[PDB]
Amino acid sequence: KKRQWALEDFEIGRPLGKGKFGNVYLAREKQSKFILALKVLFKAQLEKAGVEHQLRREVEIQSHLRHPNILRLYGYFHDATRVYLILEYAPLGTVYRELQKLSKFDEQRTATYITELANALSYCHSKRVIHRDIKPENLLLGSAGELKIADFGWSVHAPSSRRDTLCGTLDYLPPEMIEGRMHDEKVDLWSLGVLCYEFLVGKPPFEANTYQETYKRISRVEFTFPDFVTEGARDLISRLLKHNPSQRPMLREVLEHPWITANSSK
Ligand SMILES: O=C(O)c1ccc(Nc2nccc(Nc3ccccc3OC(F)(F)F)n2)cc1
Repeated sequence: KKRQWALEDFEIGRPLGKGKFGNVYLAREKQSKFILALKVLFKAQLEKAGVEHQLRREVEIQSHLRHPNILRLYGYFHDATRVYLILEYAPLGTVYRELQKLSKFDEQRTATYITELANALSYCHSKRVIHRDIKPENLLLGSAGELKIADFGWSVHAPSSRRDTLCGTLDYLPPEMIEGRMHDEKVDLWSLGVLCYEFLVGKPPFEANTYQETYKRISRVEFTFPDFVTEGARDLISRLLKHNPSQRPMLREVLEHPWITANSSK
């Protein structure tokens, strides 16, 4: 930032969670007593998979973003064996844990999260950063219960054509990404529809038991709605889950959607 941290500057605390790169810890900076989170990546592990350059992207991108619905990255440092990310600490944990708790969210809490997400993504898109990995496990909650986009591990500059070896769940990836094609900001609009659906239903709309058939359901956009999903909600999700990226709405239209405005507290 201006100056260079070391492990000895921080008292480390409770393990927050993760993960196979290394874990995330609550920590406190000794001199200021500032409370934050410290993500410990293992180097040996980053190099037994040559991901060292992706971290530099994540770090570079996330550190330059200022938005109340995006998790701050303050800086980083390393020693012999590992790298440390100094992160804003989000006190209420992941959206996933919350979703697991409530099983599903009401329309008011979904619309509010979608709004918060939409604002954060709009900001991202103004810098032509595209996220590409929006999902409950990557979204944290602030002290006021506000959604924060947390993990920028897969974010990248737009437009992009990468055939990134897609290794985790397909559940949030749009057709143009699973088929390995070129893609832009509209990726995050598809993911926003997947998320909106998952928030209301409790499961992502293309969920399946194998990767191979999730792939099929996505590329053919086969989802159905349980009876309890309201018309307004169905309408927004159908607008978002469009095979053709150019037919997906702009974030502005998401924000101005009657189902959003009627239910959003934000
Ligand atoms: O369950 C809890 O007690 C809990 C309480 C507070 C926080 N808060 C928190 N603040 C900053 C970073 C961070 N990483 C993280 C932690 C666990 C899983 C995934 C993570 O990374 C992410 F968010 F990027 F995915 N977690 C997280 C969890």
